[PDB]
Amino acid sequence: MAEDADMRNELEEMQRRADQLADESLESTRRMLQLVEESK
Amino acid sequence: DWNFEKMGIGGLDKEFSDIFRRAFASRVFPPEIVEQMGCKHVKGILLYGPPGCGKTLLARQIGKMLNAREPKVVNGPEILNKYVGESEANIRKLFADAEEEQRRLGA
Amino acid sequence: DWNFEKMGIGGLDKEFSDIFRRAFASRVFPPEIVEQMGCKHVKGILLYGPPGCGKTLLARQIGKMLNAREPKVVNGPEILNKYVGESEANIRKLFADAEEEQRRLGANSGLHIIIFDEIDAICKQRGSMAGSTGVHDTVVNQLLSKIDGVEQLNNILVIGMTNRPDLIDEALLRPGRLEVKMEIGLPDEKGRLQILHIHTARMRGHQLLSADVDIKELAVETKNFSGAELEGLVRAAQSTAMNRHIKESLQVTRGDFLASLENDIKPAFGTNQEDYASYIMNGIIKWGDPVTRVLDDGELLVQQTKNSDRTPLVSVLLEGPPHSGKTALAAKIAEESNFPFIKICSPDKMIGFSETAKCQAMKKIFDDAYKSQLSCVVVDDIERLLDYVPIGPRFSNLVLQALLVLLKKAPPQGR
Amino acid sequence: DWNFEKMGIGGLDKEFSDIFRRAFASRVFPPEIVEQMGCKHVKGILLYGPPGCGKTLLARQIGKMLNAREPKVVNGPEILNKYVGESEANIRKLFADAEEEQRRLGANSGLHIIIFDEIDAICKQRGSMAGSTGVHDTVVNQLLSKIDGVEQLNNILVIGMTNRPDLIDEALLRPGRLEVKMEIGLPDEKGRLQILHIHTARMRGHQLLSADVDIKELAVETKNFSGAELEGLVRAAQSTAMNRHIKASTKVEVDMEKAESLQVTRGDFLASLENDIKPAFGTNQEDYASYIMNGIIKWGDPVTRVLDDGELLVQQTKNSDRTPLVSVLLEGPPHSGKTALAAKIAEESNFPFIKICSPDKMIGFSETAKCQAMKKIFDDAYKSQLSCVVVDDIERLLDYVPIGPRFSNLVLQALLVLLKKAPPQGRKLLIIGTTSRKDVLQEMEMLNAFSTTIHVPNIATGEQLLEALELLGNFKDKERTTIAQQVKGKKVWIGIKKLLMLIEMSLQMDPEYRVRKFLALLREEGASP
Amino acid sequence: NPAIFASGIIMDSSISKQALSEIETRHSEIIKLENSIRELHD
Ligand SMILES: Nc1ncnc2c1ncn2[C@@H]1O[C@H](COP(=O)(O)OP(=O)(O)OP(=O)(O)O)[C@@H](O)[C@H]1O
Ligand SMILES: Nc1ncnc2c1ncn2[C@@H]1O[C@H](COP(=O)(O)OP(=O)(O)OP(=O)(O)O)[C@@H](O)[C@H]1O
Ligand SMILES: Nc1ncnc2c1ncn2[C@@H]1O[C@H](COP(=O)(O)OP(=O)(O)OP(=O)(O)O)[C@@H](O)[C@H]1O
Ligand SMILES: Nc1ncnc2c1ncn2[C@@H]1O[C@H](COP(=O)(O)OP(=O)(O)OP(=O)(O)O)[C@@H](O)[C@H]1O
Ligand SMILES: Nc1ncnc2c1ncn2[C@@H]1O[C@H](COP(=O)(O)OP(=O)(O)O)[C@@H](O)[C@H]1O
Repeated sequence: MAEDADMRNELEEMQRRADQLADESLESTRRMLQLVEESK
Repeated sequence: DWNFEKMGIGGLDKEFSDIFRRAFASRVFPPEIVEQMGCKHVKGILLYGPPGCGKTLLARQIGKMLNAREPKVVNGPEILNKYVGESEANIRKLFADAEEEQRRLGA
Repeated sequence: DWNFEKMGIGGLDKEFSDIFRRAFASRVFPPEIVEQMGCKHVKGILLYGPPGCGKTLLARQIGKMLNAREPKVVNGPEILNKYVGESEANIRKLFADAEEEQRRLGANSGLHIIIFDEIDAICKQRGSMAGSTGVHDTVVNQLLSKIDGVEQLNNILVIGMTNRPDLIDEALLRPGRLEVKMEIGLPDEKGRLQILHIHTARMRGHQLLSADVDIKELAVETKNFSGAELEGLVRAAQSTAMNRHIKESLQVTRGDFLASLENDIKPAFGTNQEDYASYIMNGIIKWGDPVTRVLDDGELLVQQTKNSDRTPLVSVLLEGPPHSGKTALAAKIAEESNFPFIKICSPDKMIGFSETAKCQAMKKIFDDAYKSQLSCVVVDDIERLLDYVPIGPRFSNLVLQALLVLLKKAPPQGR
Repeated sequence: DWNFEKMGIGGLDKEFSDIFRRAFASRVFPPEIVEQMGCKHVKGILLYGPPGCGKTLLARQIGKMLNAREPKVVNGPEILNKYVGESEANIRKLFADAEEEQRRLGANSGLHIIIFDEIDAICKQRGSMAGSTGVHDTVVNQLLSKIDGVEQLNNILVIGMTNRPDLIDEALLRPGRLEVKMEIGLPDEKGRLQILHIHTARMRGHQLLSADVDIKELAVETKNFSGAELEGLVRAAQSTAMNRHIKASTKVEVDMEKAESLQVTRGDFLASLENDIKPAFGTNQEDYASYIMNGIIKWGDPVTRVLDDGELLVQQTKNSDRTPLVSVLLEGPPHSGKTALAAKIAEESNFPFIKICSPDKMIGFSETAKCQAMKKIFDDAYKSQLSCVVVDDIERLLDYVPIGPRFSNLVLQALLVLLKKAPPQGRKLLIIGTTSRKDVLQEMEMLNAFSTTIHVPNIATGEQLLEALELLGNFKDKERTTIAQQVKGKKVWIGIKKLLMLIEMSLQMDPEYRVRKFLALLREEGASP
Repeated sequence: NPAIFASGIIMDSSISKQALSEIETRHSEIIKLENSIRELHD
């Protein structure tokens, strides 16, 4: 089980990676909209 | 320390002295002379008698006497399992800590 | 830095010599001459014998003698598993490194070792049994295919251990497979002397062994002592000597050896002294000539069975009216025999047994009797063994046939 | 570059010729003619036989000879897996490349080989365990459907090797899937000669073989040695020869300068034969030394007559053709020494396979086991060109006891049916049985099965007793004269096996009391002729 | 005799595969676009 346990733990770390990537993209889009609004 | 009575067992006068003499005489003697002699330590003992006469109590008291770690009580009928390679796995789980600790800490 | 003296093995000179001759004699000769003969290498060894005679020790010493890598160990049936197709995977994982190294290097590879322990718990005969439990057939087939298959391996060595050489499959004991079979038996006087010298060397070095103890005497006072009981004797002597210093000048004296020999160690193939105390309850009383006549006849029979070479097996029946005292006289004759191995097979220890259990018990006693240079076996109160009762009559046929077959079977050569 | 002699297989000419004719004959003939015939190709071979005869070697050599793709291999049950539906995909993964290449390159494709090893581990009879074990019914179906299904393949070749040809599924051996079936058996003299030459050529090349070693004598000497045991013999001889030059193996390993002058002499071969290698279908000298424990001595006329009658029966079974199975019953009173005579007859027959079926090795067995062990010993004897099987103590084999009477019926039926089963065409067999009670066997209707009977007598005259004593020579001249004076004018009734024990018992008294004790014992025994 | 095997069936499929999926490569381009329009606004 140690093999499966450790690999699933790396998978959980990878879930955190995915969450960070998605949140970063969302924040980038929000700042995107802010600047685009500002120029006008 | 022997003091068979202080420990909480009465009536075991000879069945304690013989055990102490034969089995545990190489655990308390100064290590230098034991190493110089080059004698190994006994690896177990057997106790048989009528039920309800004070066996398990003696085992626990012996364990507490030598500053040993917590004993792993096991019941004979409970180890059997009906799949292939389950009883052996249970019998082989009890000897993990000893192997690991010897491999790590040496002698 | 290897030399035989440091191995710590005694009494097994010829067996080790033969193992070395047949297994390792071609891995140390110059490679140039080896290649001009084109001879492959032996791929297995097998060791069997009674308990406590020095098999695992020999395997360990062989393992750590060579310049090889760490030997893999299999501790009995630790490869079995409950999911279909997992046991064979565990079997196949043992040989992977050898195959990889062979493919990479060729004839220049090192050596590998695998050590099975209690091999008879896996490799049973592949009989039909109306379809065996796959546990046997699949594992055995995988092992057979891996040891010697289509692809060639030439850098492995497999050792085995077992107490029952009968149960193992025959296709697994042919040349090209585990082909070096050795039997480890009880030692004779020289073996006991060598073992005692090996196990009491450190004490002599530091001047802890008294000057009165003579090893040559202990080599004679212990008969049919296995390898694993002499160490117990020595350890008991040391413990008895040490306990005397609990309420710098410590020493071990003869009295400790005598006490430990008389009270602590009980050999399994030796003579027992409580049986005679239990069966001869009130001694023997001389109330007439017949007692002397019977004892003299017993003495003559004993001398004959000891001194002859055309009559290696003897028998005698003591019979008379009831309440006459037959068992006591038989026990007295056996005690006066002065044989290294004496036994009694009485019916009061088989209370409630069926036929087959009695057959197995008798066979086990005689099998042990067949492993000593001398012996003596007493079968008393036969009519109880046969289960006789006048109404009918009724009795057991299997036991009678077993006894009739065993009463005229000769022991191995020379015994 | 293929050449047959390079193959390195000896004693299997006919099998290889048949395989070549049936399998590779249609892939070498010019294609234009082969097209005019419209014949498909064979896609299967099966090999079976006893252990150690040269199956895997033949498979490997066939694999190497073909200028084609590298063969795939499957070691036993290597395909099984623990996930539902994953133990079959491994079957389908073996034919994918062949399918794709057949689709692409049409009828000019190459040849793809496959080698199943120990095929009786995954291809047992269907419906044998109430639908099998769940995973031994899908694999078989997948294999059957893939080898020959709706879609046609024409560029594969499957090989199988097995020790037990009885358990393979029947639907898998029809003439469309595994057509060629071959049995690899023990060799005869020429095969042993060829094998020894093949395995000694290299040594003889470099002058490492002595000049006093003659191969023909070794070929004649080893009877019914399997293929691997000759190689084992040669290897043991080489190792024994090499062990001479390691002087200090006990202290430290050292090699001499005389290693250059290394040669293997016949003494090594003789020692290896005597000590190391022991065959399986042959014979060894331990059993004879265990049964004939005190030799055989001519104490009268009857012994020569018995031996002559045995020789006549042996000659008949060797030469005749109408009768391939003959049997004989040796009978006489107890303690007459009959099993030794049977052993002597069998030993002087000089047949290749000679085995003794005795109750010494069936202690505690039930009826089912006695029956099955008897069957195995009688099956091993059908795989040799000549044989001789000895049955001992037919009375003890049935568990006969005068009370009741009581005995076993299944074993008796097995025996009565097993004395009339002729061997496979072209082989001969001789059965000898010994018993001590003829009338009991008569009452069971068992003397009709045996062909002829021989009688074994006791000592029945003073002169014969004196001759036996002289041959043994335990009593010297004066005591012999006293014994003669005492017994020469009477009749005696005693067996040899009892005479030996009487002599041994008598010898234990004082030097001046032996003769009187011996006479007392001889009088006590009693005659009751 | 007490000797029988078992076979497993897997209920295993969850949050999308490891970063071999397109999530990271998808994330990559947004920052470049951000750079571009930051330039334009400044
Ligand atoms: N020939 C010998 N020379 C010296 N010491 C020996 C000899 N044989 C046994 N011993 C001692 O007795 C011990 C016996 O343990 P060992 O592992 O050899 O037993 P075994 O008979 O192989 O085991 P088992 O019957 O459990 O399979 C050895 O470790 C060693 O201490
Ligand atoms: N000379 C003697 N011979 C035999 N037994 C003797 C003699 N003197 C004393 N005894 C005592 O007689 C008893 C022997 O009885 P034992 O058990 O041998 O009888 P048994 O013949 O086996 O009995 P049964 O067959 O009737 O059950 C023992 O107590 C033994 O000490
Ligand atoms: N006809 C032969 N000529 C030469 N050597 C042979 C012959 N038959 C067998 N051998 C020797 O036998 C060795 C092993 O035999 P092989 O691999 O054919 O065993 P097998 O009987 O097919 O296997 P198994 O019965 O164990 O499944 C080969 O390396 C070769 O040395
Ligand atoms: N001419 C002879 N014929 C037979 N046996 C002989 C002869 N000379 C010596 N012997 C010895 O006599 C013994 C024969 O005993 P054997 O085993 O044949 O007994 P048996 O007749 O089968 O016994 P039982 O009927 O009690 O089962 C063997 O030791 C054999 O060596
Ligand atoms: N020698 C003794 N002195 C005092 N109490 C005892 C003694 N032997 C047994 N006992 C009592 O018996 C109780 C249970 O004993 P237990 O360990 O169950 O024995 P067993 O091993 O036979 O089960 C203990 O709690 C203890 O109080």
